[PDB]
Amino acid sequence: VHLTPEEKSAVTALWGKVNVDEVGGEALGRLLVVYPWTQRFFESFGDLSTPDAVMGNPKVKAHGKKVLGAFSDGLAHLDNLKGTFATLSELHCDKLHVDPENFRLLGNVLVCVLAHHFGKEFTPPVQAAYQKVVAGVANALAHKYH
Amino acid sequence: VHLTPEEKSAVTALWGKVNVDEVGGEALGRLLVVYPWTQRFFESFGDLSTPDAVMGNPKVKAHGKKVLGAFSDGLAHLDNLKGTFATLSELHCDKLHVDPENFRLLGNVLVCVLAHHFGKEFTPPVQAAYQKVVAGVANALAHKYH
Amino acid sequence: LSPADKTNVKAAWGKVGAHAGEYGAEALERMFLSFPTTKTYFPHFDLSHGSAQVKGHGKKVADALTNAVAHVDDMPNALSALSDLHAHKLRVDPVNFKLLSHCLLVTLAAHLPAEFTPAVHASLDKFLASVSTVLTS
Amino acid sequence: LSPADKTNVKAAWGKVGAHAGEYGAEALERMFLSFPTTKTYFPHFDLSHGSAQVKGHGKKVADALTNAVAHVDDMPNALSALSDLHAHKLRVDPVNFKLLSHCLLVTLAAHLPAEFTPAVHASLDKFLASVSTVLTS
Ligand code: HEM
Ligand code: HEM
Ligand code: HEM
Ligand code: HEM
Repeated sequence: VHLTPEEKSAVTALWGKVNVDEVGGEALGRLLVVYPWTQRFFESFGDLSTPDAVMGNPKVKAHGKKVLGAFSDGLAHLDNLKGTFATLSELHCDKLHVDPENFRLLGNVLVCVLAHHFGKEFTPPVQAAYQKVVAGVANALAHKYH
Repeated sequence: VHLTPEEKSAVTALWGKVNVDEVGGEALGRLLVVYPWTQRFFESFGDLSTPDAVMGNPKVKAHGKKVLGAFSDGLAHLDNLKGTFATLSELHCDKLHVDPENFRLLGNVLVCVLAHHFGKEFTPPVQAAYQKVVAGVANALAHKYH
Repeated sequence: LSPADKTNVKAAWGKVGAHAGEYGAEALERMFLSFPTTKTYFPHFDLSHGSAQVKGHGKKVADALTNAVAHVDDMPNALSALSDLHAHKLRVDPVNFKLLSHCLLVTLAAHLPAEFTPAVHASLDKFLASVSTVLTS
Repeated sequence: LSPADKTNVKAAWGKVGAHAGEYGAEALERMFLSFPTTKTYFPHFDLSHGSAQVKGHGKKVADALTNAVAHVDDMPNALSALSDLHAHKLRVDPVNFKLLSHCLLVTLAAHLPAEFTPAVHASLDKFLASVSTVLTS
C-alpha cells in the first residue's frame, strides 16, 4: 500500500487522461465476458448473453462508472485504502458473497483496458505501478473476509 | 482471527494431542509432494525427488517442527497474529519471495494432516474453526505483500 | 492424470466403495460450515446439520465422482450434463470447486488413514481438479 | 477451445508475426516488474531492462505460443517437452502461468488495439489458460 514517487508519478500521469464515463463500463463488461461466472451477481442487469449485448448494456456502463469512481477514490487515498473501502467490503463480502479472487480478476481486467486504450504509453513500469494499486484495492475490498 | 470460546476450546483440545515432532514435517512434506513447485524453496534440503525421499528427509522434518511451532505461537495470539508473524512475513515475502497462495495451500495441507491423524475426532465444526485459524496465519504471513 | 495418478485414484476410490455417498454428504457439510459463502448456491436447501437434502445431494455428488473414476480417460463426456449445470445455469465460481475438493480430501483423510498416503493425496488432488475443470468448462 | 475461440486466437496471434521476440520479451518484463516473485525462477538470468537474455527467452516463449496456435487441437503433443520442462523439471507454480498469461494479454492489448475486442480477449484468455494447463500437467 505504499507507492514510491516513481510509481505515484506513473499512476497519476495516466489517470488524469482516463475517460471516467467509459473505462469502468469497459472493464466491468470485459469481466462479464471473459469470466462468465461473474454474471451470477448481475442478473438484474438484463441481457448479458453475448459480448455485444454485455458491452452495449446500459446498466453495465452505468455501474462501471460507479466502480471506476471507487477506484478513483482509492487513488486519492492510497495511504488509507482499508478505510476507503470498508463500507464496500461489508457490501461485497457480507451481502453479495463475492469471492475475493474476483476482485483480483477485475483489477487485472482494468489493467488490460488501460493497456488497450493507451498503447505504448502503458509501459511495463507503468503497468507495475497500477498492479500495486489494484492489488491494494483488492486487499482492502477483501478485508471483511479476514 | 477471532474464535468463540467454544471454538477456541475445540481447537486447543485437539492441538494438545498433536505430535509436534512429526505433524509439521508431515504437513511440509505433503506440501512438497502435492505441490512440487514448493520444493524450489528447499533445494538445500537435499533429495526431494520422490514422496518417500521427501517424507523421510531429516531437514523436512526439522523444518516442519519450526513451522508447527509458529502455528502454535499463533494459536496463543489469534486476535493479533501480527504479534507472531510480522518478522516471518518479512522473511517469506521480502527475502524468499514465496507466492502467498502457497501459504493458503500449506494451511489446507495441515488441515488434511490433522484429519488424517484425528479421524472422526476432526469434526466439521472443529475443521471450520481450524480453517479460520489457517486462513488468518496465511493472511498474516502475507502482510508484507499488502 | 498420469497413468500412475489413475491407478492411485482407482485404488483409493475402490476402498471408498459403498461409503462414497456418506463421504460426499460429509464433504458438503464441511464445506457449508468452513466456507459459508458456498451456501448461497443452495437457497432451496435445508442446510442444517443432518439435513436429508444435504445427504441426498452428497450421494449425487458421490455418484458423479464414481462415474468419473470409472471413465477417468473420458471425463468431459462422462460428466457432460454437469458442465452445463455448473458453468451456465448455476454459474459456480471456480474457486468454490477448490473449496469442495479440499473438503472431499479432508473427508477422505478422516476416513481412510491407511489409503491417504502423500502420493495418493497428490493423485486425488489432481483428479478432483480435473473433475473441476470439466464442470467449469 | 471452441472453433470460434480458435478462429479468434488465430487472427489475433497472426498479427504478432516478426514481433514475436519483442512482444514475448515485453510480456516477460511486465511480469518480472509487476510480480517480482516470478523472478525466483530466473536467478540465472540478467533481468535488467534491455537484457539480451530476456530478449532471447521472450522469442522462445512467443514462438512456442505460435506453434501452439498452429496445433490448437492437440496442444498436449505440441507442448509435451515443454510440459516436462515446466511441470517436472522446473516445477513452475501454476499461479505464475496466470501472471504471465495476464502480462501477455496486456502486451497484446497495448500493441493490437483493433484486434483485442472483448470476444477476442476472452478467446485469448481461454487459449493461454489451456496452454497453462498443459504446461502444468
Ligand atoms: C475489485 C474492485 C471493485 C470495486 C471498486 C467495486 C465497487 C463497487 C461499487 C462502488 C458498488 C456500488 C455500491 C453502492 O452503490 O452501494 C458496487 C456494487 C456491486 N458490486 Fe462491486 N466492485 C468491485 C468488484 C466487484 C466484483 C469483482 C464483483 C462480482 C464479480 C462485484 C459485484 C458487485 C455487485 C453485484 C454490486 C451491486 C450492484 C447492484 O445490484 O446494484 N463487485 N461495487
Ligand atoms: C503458511 C504457513 C507457514 C509458516 C507458519 C511458516 C513458518 C516458518 C518458520 C517458523 C520459519 C523459520 C524462520 C527462521 O528460522 O528464521 C520458516 C522458514 C522458511 N519458510 Fe516458511 N512457513 C510457512 C509457509 C511457507 C511456504 C508455503 C514456503 C514455500 C513454499 C515456505 C518456505 C520457507 C523457507 C524456504 C524458509 C527458510 C528455510 C531455510 O532456512 O532453509 N514457508 N517458515
Ligand atoms: C467435485 C465437484 C462437483 C460434483 C461432482 C458435483 C456434482 C453435482 C451433481 C451430480 C449434481 C446433481 C445434478 C442433477 O441432479 O441433475 C449437482 C448439482 C448442484 N451442484 Fe454440484 N458438483 C460439484 C461441485 C459443486 C460446487 C463446488 C458447487 C457450489 C459451491 C455446486 C453446486 C451445485 C448446486 C447448487 C446444484 C443444484 C442443487 C439443487 O438445486 O438440487 N456443485 N452437482
Ligand atoms: C505461456 C506460458 C509459457 C511458455 C509458452 C513457455 C515457454 C518456454 C520455452 C519454449 C522454454 C525453453 C527455453 C529454451 O529451450 O531455451 C522455457 C523455459 C523456461 N521457462 Fe517457460 N514458458 C511459459 C511459462 C513460464 C512461466 C510462467 C515461468 C515462470 C514464472 C517459466 C519459466 C521458465 C524457465 C525458468 C525456463 C528455463 C529458461 C532457461 O534456462 O533458458 N515459464 N519456457
